[PDB]
Amino acid sequence: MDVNPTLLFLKVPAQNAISTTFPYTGDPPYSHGTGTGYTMDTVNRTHQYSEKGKWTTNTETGAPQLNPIDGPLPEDNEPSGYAQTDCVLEAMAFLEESHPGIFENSCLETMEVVQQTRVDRLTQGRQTYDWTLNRNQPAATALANTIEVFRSNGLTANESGRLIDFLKDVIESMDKEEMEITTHFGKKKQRVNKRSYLIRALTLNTMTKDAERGKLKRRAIATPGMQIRGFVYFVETLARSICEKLEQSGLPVGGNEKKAKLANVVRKMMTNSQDTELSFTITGDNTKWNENQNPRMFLAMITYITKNQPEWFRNILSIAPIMFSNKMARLGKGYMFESKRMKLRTQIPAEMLASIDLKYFNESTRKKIEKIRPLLIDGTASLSPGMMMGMFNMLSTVLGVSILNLGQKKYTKTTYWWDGLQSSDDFALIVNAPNHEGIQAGVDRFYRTCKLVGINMSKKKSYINRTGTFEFTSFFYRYGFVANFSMELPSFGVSGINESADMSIGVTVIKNNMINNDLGPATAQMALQLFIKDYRYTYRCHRGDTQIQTRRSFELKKLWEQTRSKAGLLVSDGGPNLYNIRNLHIPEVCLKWELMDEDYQGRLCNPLNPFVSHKEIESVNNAVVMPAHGPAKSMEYDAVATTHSWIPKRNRSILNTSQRGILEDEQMYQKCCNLFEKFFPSSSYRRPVGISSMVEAMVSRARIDARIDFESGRIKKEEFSEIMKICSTIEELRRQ
Amino acid sequence: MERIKELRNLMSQSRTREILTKTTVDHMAIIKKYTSGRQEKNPSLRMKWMMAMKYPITADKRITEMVPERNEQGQTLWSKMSDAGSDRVMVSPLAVTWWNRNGPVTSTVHYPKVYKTYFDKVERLKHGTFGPVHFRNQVKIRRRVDINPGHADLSAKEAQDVIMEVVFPNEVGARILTSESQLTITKEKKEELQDCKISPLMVAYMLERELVRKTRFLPVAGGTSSVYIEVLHLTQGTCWEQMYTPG
Amino acid sequence: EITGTMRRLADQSLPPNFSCLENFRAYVDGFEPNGCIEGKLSQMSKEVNAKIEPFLKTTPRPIKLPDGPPCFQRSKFLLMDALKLSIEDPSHEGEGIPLYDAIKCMRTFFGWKEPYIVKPHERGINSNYLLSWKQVLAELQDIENEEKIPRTKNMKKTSQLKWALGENMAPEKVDFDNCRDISDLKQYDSDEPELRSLSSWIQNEFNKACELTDSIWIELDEIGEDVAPIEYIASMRRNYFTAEVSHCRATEYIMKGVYINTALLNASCAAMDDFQLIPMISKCRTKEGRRKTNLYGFIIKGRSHLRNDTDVVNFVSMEFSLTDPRLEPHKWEKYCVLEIGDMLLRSAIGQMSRPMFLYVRTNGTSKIKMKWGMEMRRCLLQSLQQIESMIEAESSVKEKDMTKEFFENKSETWPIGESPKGVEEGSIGKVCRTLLAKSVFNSLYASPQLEGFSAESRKLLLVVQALRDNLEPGTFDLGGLYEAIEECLINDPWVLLNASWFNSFLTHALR
RNA sequence: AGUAGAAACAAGGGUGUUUUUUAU
RNA sequence: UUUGUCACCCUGCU
Repeated sequence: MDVNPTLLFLKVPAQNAISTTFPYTGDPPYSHGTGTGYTMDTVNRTHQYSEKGKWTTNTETGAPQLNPIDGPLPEDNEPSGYAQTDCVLEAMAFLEESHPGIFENSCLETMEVVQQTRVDRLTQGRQTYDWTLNRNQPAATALANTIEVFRSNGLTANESGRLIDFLKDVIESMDKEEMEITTHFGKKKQRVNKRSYLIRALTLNTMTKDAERGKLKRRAIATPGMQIRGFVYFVETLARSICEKLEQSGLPVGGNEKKAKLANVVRKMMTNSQDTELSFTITGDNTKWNENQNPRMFLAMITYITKNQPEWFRNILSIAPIMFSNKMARLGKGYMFESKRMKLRTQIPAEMLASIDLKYFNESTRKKIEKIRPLLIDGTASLSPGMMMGMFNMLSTVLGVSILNLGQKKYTKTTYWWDGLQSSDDFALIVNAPNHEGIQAGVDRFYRTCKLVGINMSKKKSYINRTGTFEFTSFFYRYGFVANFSMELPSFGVSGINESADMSIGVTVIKNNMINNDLGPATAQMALQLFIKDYRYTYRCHRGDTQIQTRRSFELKKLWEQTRSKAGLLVSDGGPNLYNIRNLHIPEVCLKWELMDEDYQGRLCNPLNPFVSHKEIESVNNAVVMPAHGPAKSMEYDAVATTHSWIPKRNRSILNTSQRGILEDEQMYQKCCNLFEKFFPSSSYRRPVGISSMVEAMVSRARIDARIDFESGRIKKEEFSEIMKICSTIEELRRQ
Repeated sequence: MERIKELRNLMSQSRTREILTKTTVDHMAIIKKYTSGRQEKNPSLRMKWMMAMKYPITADKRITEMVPERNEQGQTLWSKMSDAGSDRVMVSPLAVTWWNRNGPVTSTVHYPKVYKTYFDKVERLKHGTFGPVHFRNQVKIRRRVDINPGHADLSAKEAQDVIMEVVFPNEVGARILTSESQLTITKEKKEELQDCKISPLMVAYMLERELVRKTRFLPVAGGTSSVYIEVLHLTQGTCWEQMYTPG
Repeated sequence: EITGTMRRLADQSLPPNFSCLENFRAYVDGFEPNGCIEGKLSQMSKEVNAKIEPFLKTTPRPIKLPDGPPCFQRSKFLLMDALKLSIEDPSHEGEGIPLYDAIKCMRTFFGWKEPYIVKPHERGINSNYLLSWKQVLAELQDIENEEKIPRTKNMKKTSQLKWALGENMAPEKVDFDNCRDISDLKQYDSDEPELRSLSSWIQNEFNKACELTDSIWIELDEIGEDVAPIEYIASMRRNYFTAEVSHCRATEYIMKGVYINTALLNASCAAMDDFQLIPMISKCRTKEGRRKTNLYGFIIKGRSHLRNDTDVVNFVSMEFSLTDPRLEPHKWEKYCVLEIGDMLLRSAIGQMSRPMFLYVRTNGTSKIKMKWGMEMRRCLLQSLQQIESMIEAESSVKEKDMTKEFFENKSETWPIGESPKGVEEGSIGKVCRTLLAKSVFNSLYASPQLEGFSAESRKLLLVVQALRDNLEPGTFDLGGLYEAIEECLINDPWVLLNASWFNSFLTHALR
């Protein structure tokens, strides 16, 4: 007998066993070296998928740019990019008649957000492009640099803290002949000109994506900078407000909310006529989604959305499309050359890709360089006609939902219906007609409609069945949603925060998978046992009666010896496990409480130990996780702050660089912002305000305390003297 | 007073006066987060890799006056290096075990009251009775249920009101409390929280988690009540059903 | 307001018909939606449509497979060609000094010939493997002659060891200003891998991964004691399932992999500039009560200055065997096979004598790969969740627990393979043991080709199933799906077996 | 050699000190 | 080979 597992599908329906297909017990694919080649291929494919347009050189930047709008209609079935204007506008104007008043209420909702938001809220987010350093830096360490460079040249309006003023500062930075910037190479000074500054401020970063599952080839993604981020925030706010009011969308929700709407639409089209009709279901994707859809249509849909509104509103809402349509993409890191005869390897940067001799590259690289070469400007590359990942997602979903809305019965004019649900590229459609000649008419209408706005429907990843069975994203419908344990499998393990959060989020993911993903009792017990085993192995915390030689061993046995009740020691200390199905929603220290002796309780929960570190309130009992399909998420867990709540160490490969002056700074900032903690012990819970210096306040709230607690309650009168003495001394030392 | 002493020592040298008298107070929110480190994409791998290092965790410097260097057998318990961009020391995971082994003891009469919302679960589980098991169909509908009893009928505004009045009393700012319920909560916590040494962020967090309402989207097949939901994995399944009345 | 560089930047970023933003806004404002689309679908070419080609019972065709030299073994350790050297000692796994047990097991054997070379390696200088094996024993001797066996031994650095482990072989890093006038200076190679075709040993090796042994390999008992009835139901299901899977060889694979990757990662992080000697040691529980420890061979680690998650560390692997290589030499394309002694296993009264073999190889691993190798124990969950789902699906149409009879009193069978006479079926434990071996092999051979092939054959599966359920499927372009499935089949020995299995399923499903 | 696959790894940075001298 | 005789630090996502 030759065993073959696939034959199981001769008796078991496929959806009842689809978990057996996902090979998610191994490592995911990564990337090696540079991503310059992928970026060049992307630019060239973007300029190839539309080449029948107009070329012009922008006056300010001076770049060759293509305008593929209102170009010729397409003939064959290849991926086009020639979207119309009247089509977009009619889609919007029909969607607004469909949902009355959806735009005005959203604009009202967004105007307050505009008028009350403060600048500090830009310290949240992922890596951002820094043009002072020409690199990638976290959000706060880039906002500080851009503010320091803005206000060191005359541009001081952000001091009111509103973001609506930092915006005006970013704009009026664009009208200066010269700009001073410094470089930590002591330091230095350099003077950048107007158009060099424009190009440095209209630039994106590009790099290859890692740890992605389901594909054989690697791709590339982009990163914005500082001058564009505010207006992006604002338009995304508006688009999210709109999306949360549409039935046919699924983006701004979670897993459970989406499935209810899926079932709802399925049974909506299920039963209004039982015999004299016929339903079909289309599963599939869209192709080259973020290679088409240029900003010059986002501009028109924003101009339509914000109609009959104040003028500053429109002007603040229409700046991100303008910088997108004039963007210039970076290229990457360069290339590496090798000589087999003399054992030499060398790195060339992306700046030499407009002048280097071409006798070094293979055929693919030659034919990529020689086609991108008419666009290179000072490292960047003109990229006008497209988007790229890290973009306006909600607005794309809005356009798609507007396309789907066109298939109502009073619009199609004869018999045909189609409904569905969209969430970016993924779509699921359902068509109706009382015939087999009607289904093709409906599908042809839809397919030809989506070509007039730039949504090219893929044709090698889609299929068409009779209704009752489909697959939306990775969910599978067989008269009901079957469970898929393999997608959430890669999270059953140690997360790597500390010894206290791991135990909580482990049992928490076991519990949340029992509740929704339809796990089972025996499965959960075996998962418990395996998880305790790998926890004990990763943290060197085996039981205290064993012979397994590790390094917390000489010590743990000590705590094992001088202990009365050994069923109180936490698993982090070499003790038992009292977890089970019922005990699964209860914290550890709260469950072993009544069984510990007093010395252990005291020493463990001693609230002055030197390992506990609290920083703010947005990051207490909360940590980010990296799932298998999707972006990083935030998980909140229930723990009790104890000695095992510590923080790991930090990277230190920055000392060998020349940007060491980035450490000095931060250290001083800490040694300052810590003292402000103890003169004002409420700033980590609520944000402090004012426009006075940090020492005026620290001396104002230093004389009240000498006279009110230690001299209005009868404590010593001999310290008051020197307290006032040093307060006066300090308020003199500032020279004022 | 160490406060004014360290202030005067800061503003006595250069490089530290200009920062304190140039940085306004509405700006320290930005420079508090000025870091040269990155949020990590792969935490599991880094934990497994770092656990084999000699000094993987970080403690406050006060360790050097609270914990020795080499214990009874002679294993190092902390190092002589400073962390990247801070004044914290790099220490080994044996120091935690040591502190839990031969360390300073305290009192624990307040830990039940600060974490009441957990001990509710603890002594609600050990007072509950079981019954039969019905192996039958399970039809589930997805609804919106409150995953926390929601102590009061209030919202975020008066929540911050009561929290700042109870934890940060001399910095409430301007307004006073208005109704009777907030005063009652306030004074109850006033009395029962006196002489506490837990960090005030932890007290504020526990009062928020203990006093405000959270709602979620869940599949149910039995009864819609808040004390039932916390035990949901155990009561309902897809093919079976356990009977349970909590105490 | 907008004035300056932004007034012009906006006056360009428009449709190619306008040049002033104010007139653009004036146009967009007073636009009443007319029949634009419906009157523009009439000018498009009629060569853009969505033509349905009906999937019929005669439409599918066999996926095609590559051509070229046969495939070879790519695994960090031997799987079915393994021979243990075992002793008996009352221990638990993870408790003891490795080199001690190594020396004990090395003394258990009796016939140690002088070893020579059966099968040479073609691309590598061949004296070095023999000289390395003729040194591992000397270090073992001088650590048995020493007063207290440590937990680390550092090999001296000799010529053959650096050769095998690849030391001092990365090119030098010099600037472009200097080696700009040299010839043979060009890109790194970025070509497609070399194509290869299927062999026969991969199925024979998947067969052995489903059968039974005479030991116990997994120990799962540490949990809070029961209170409620559902606890007891789960604890009887667990009893039965763990009674079935505790003797499969996939469990031995899981263990022998977790141990190696743990030891190698810890040694890689500990010392970055020495050569360690790690043995492969396993510990099992015999039938009737006994407990044994068993040796598989040795691993020698080189230098590890690992910075990224894709930087490589090299190592030399030496394993024991009794399988002669000449029966299939193309399987062992990157091994140098020796003959290191004789072994006598007595018959009823007669005798059998057989030569004993050592397979040596140079191999390498990354930082991201050791981590995932240390997590091989989720295979159990993937394999048992499906069987629990089946059991709980049958025990809801009867209103009764059904786990009792499934494992001893069985009238249900599932088709699990096929034979010279046709398809055949098995009990529930057979399914449990084949899904587990599939889950183990999915991690022993991971690649981007597996990801691609799975993601693209999951579509054919669903169209075939919709055809089987009378749901009347269709398709827009069927050749492109096949071209995509065939893009991913290049040289990996396990994805090729998967494609052949898919051909077999396609044959039987639409026969 | 090997890892590996559309491009990389097989380590990467800085600090030194200097007109013939009689002896162990 | 070299004007040399020998040392020294640092870093492992920057």
